[PDB]
Amino acid sequence: NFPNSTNLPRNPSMADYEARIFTFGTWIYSVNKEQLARAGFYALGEGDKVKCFHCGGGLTDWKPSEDPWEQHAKWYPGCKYLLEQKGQEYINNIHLTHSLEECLVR
Ligand SMILES: C[C@@H]1CN(CC(=O)N2CCc3cnc(Cl)cc32)CC[NH2+]1
Ligand SMILES: [Zn+2]
Repeated sequence: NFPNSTNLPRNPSMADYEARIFTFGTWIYSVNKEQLARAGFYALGEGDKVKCFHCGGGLTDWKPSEDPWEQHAKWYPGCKYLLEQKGQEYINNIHLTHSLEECLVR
């Protein structure tokens, strides 16, 4: 499914932080639910799988070192919610650092 790159959220029912919070329930996982919700994510009830309310972008297998905002940027760089909240300069930073993380191991 293609990532939503318009200024209009794919899932408007999940546009409020509070609405997103409710989707998690008791959350055992490596990453903080509040932090996820702040980064636009709501839980699907399929392990730790989350989707952004805006771009629709899905992410799973959250490691303790993985930051919701950085991951959002890494995998869904066209997301307009991300651009609004963080700005393009943060977005470019994250891409630069992840691209440079690759050439440092490769
Ligand atoms: C949090 C981090 C996410 N990472 C990538 C990931 O989960 N991706 C890459 C694109 C994609 C599409 N659809 C789903 Cl469901 C997941 C996903 C894996 C390690 N943990
Ligand atoms: Zn998004």
